[PDB]
Amino acid sequence: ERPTLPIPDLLTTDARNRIQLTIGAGQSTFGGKTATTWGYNGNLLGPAVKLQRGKAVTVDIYNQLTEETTLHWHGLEVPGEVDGGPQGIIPPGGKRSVTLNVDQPAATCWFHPHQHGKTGRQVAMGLAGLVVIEDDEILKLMLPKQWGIDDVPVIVQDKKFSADGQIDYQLDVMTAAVGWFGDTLLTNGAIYPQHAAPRGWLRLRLLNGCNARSLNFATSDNRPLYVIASDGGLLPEPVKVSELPVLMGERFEVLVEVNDNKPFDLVTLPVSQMGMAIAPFDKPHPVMRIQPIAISASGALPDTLSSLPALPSLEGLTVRKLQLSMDPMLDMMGMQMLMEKYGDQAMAGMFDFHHANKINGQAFDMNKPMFAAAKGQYERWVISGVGDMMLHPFHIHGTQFRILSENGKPPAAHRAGWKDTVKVEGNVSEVLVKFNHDAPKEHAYMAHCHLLEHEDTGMMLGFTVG
Ligand SMILES: [Cu+2]
Ligand SMILES: [Cu+2]
Ligand SMILES: [Cu+2]
Ligand SMILES: [Cu+2]
Ligand SMILES: [O-]
Ligand SMILES: [O]
Repeated sequence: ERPTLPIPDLLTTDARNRIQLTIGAGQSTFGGKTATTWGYNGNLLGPAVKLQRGKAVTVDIYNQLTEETTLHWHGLEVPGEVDGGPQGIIPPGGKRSVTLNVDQPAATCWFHPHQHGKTGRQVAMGLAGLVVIEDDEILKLMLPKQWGIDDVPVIVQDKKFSADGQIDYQLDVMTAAVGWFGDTLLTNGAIYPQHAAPRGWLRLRLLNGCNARSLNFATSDNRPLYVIASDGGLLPEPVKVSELPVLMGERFEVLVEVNDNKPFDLVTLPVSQMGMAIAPFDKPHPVMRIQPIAISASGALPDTLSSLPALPSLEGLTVRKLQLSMDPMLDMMGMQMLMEKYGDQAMAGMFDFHHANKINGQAFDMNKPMFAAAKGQYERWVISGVGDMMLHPFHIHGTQFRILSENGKPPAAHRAGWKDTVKVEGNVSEVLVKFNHDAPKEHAYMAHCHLLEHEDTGMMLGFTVG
């Protein structure tokens, strides 16, 4: 019998107007074997923090780990001071408080650690949570909204484990090149769970929370997914797709029809990324089973969802060029180890390594922001991965941007709205980006590749705003 899909608690402010998040180590069970894991308000993963546009929420964060961590609100438009990048250190056994002055549209964002050089490991150990932002607009739509019934978060992650059951994380020459990936897929921390969903429309809030693995969602029987939202919020209208690529750290919300009785699976399809199509990921891989039930639901697929502003005119905009690179020795050694271990299937569908990944010729330097961006002004950022064939989902803190061109082409319709991530893979991308909030040298915004092992080995830059 498949375990039921764990549903993260939807966390709102308490009596005192505060939200409390504890970061700690505990135990989880995978395939009948115990493993040390980390979680927010629990042993693994975390809650969904519920925020409202125009309202302030104070979060008290208690680090009960025996090492330093930070807490970053991925997708949130907040000042550098509360961004929780690598400078936002929470001492082990300590507490830091932040006030989130939420001022962006309804969206599914998320939160996770950003410890300098160790973010890959800290996510792999289990730290990730969700953010549900609501506004006046979205609540007027007749979208499915019964949390954990017909409005369901789906955090999809791979891991690998050693024979003793423990999470087998390493940042080594291979993983610094191609990323940390595993052979076991988790859905809100469970292996191939089932979710009982009302007949009618089911809303899934999908997060690719893998360190390095890209995903491609579809249904087992090829029924369509209706995309209603991306990283930064609602699309102007639903986009019908038969499959949905999702890069590391991206979110999409989809609606899917729930028939009367017969179950079906959400699946992920094999991707063309180095290392990611090794069995059992060489074939469609189940993510979770959806089991129809006959209980109350009234969610609908609306004809129109929202209104996007026009892209800003390109004339006069500051252009910033971000050249991603990997030391040729890392690229070659990394690919060699991958090929030697796994053989040709590692390419199906296609010297210190600790500072071998770079932007504009420089591995991340926490003490030296690369540039000062303007506040309240659209800029055009041009991000290139010409020079290697690794996947680089490029993510910029402090903003939700518009993609102008994604890796050689205009963005697909469902990726043309509000995004915090853009694909860079052997080509060049352009985003139109505005920062509404300040970030000083001491608490700078990060712009980085969200393949975490690249990030941890230097593919990140700091920038100030204001
Ligand atoms: Cu972020
Ligand atoms: Cu992130
Ligand atoms: Cu990268
Ligand atoms: Cu980040
Ligand atoms: O991130
Ligand atoms: O992030």
